[PDB]
Amino acid sequence: VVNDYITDISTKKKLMETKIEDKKHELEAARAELHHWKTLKMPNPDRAK
Amino acid sequence: VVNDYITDISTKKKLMETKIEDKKHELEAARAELHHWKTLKMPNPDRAKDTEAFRLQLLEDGQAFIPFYAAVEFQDDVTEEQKERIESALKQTGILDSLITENALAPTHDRVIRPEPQLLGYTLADYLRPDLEADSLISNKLVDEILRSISLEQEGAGFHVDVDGSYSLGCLVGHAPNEGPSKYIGRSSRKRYQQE
Amino acid sequence: RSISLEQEGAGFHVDVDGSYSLGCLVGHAPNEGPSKYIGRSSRKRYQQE
Repeated sequence: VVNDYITDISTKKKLMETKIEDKKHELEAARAELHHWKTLKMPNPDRAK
Repeated sequence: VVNDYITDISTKKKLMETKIEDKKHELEAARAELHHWKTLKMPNPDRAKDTEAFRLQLLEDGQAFIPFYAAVEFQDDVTEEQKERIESALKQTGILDSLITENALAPTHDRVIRPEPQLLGYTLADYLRPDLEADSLISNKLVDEILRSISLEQEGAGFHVDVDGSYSLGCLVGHAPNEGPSKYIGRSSRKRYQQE
Repeated sequence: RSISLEQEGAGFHVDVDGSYSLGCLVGHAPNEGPSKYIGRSSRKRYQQE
């Protein structure tokens, strides 16, 4: 019984680590956007490369 | 030791079950996209939500309207490259998705063409032919005149869309970039996007 | 001064309400929110928002 419980807790811990990585990357994308607006020289209308 | 080993193995088993459930979800999403593409009547160029709202309003009210790309087709001898250039220029000008209406409609959040044949210089009528559908309320002659209304040469602040990728409307000159091959003008081109 | 805001016959113009006639074409613009591209105030509002 104790090992069933500890297995469950380990599984949820692993999922928490994975979602921590996910949130780190989402917040890094938000950081990149915030930096871009901080470093905004001017607004760019729709364009092609 | 045996219990610790089995504990770790069971943890990895549960983790793999989570992974397999997620991949089943992704497979279902892919299948949903396949269904959406199968059921779709016809692909459309880029649009704003206001345009879709206006055209739903037109359906509600009952305006005789059709988008340009659905009502036109290239003549066979106009090679695919010229098809791409013309379609790109029309897309930049916004006429590729503009509405041809039997009534002199004034659009709301949309573009409408009207018959004003620019008989001086060449016109898109030289390169394009109508492709109206079975239940189209638009007249073929209207589409032909509108094709004549799209000049291939500019006069002052004139409106023109050349086959070489150059276009203009106003005291201005414009050139189109690459945005993919022709995919909306012509029957085969529309089929190409859905096949992709 | 070259750009007119009233119909030049089968020509080029952009009305005050946002409607426009372009050669044989007549159009009307969609929602785009407060000005963001035109003017220093608009660019600053864009950046800060």
